[PDB]
Amino acid sequence: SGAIYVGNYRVVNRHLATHNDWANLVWEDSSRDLLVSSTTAQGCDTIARCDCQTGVYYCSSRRKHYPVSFSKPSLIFVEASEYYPARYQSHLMLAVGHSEPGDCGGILRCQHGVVGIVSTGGNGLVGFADVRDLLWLDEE
Ligand SMILES: Cc1ccc(NC(=O)[C@@H]2CCCO2)nc1
Ligand SMILES: [Zn+2]
Repeated sequence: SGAIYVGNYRVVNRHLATHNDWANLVWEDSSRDLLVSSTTAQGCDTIARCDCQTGVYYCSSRRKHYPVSFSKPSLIFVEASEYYPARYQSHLMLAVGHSEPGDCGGILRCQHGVVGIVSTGGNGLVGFADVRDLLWLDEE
């Protein structure tokens, strides 16, 4: 589990979104495994605006933060999970690092702030749904 709290927005894995998230929907995209809902309070997260390929991610199944190199956001074929058949998971970044299904929601961060959240994890290893293209997260 995990979310990004930026301004009055909550960014979660679409497959972990709650009823309250869907009842307060701002934007969702199945292809990206992302959903954004509204919050009453303002959030303490700075989204990165950058093309970094190095950062650190939180891995709940290790209680550890790991430094990683990651690929730029792309349309990877992702192998079937419980929540998606496979499709081309878009805006996905892959690193070499451990992950399990429950690790979805761990922040990846660079020197500029939050890059994305764990979403996928194949043999390739850990995939992070990028949020850095979502400029609108910073305004209104
Ligand atoms: C971070 C992450 C996300 C998903 C997965 N696992 C899968 O997609 C499938 C489900 C059944 C066995 O593997 N592993 C890691
Ligand atoms: Zn950066």
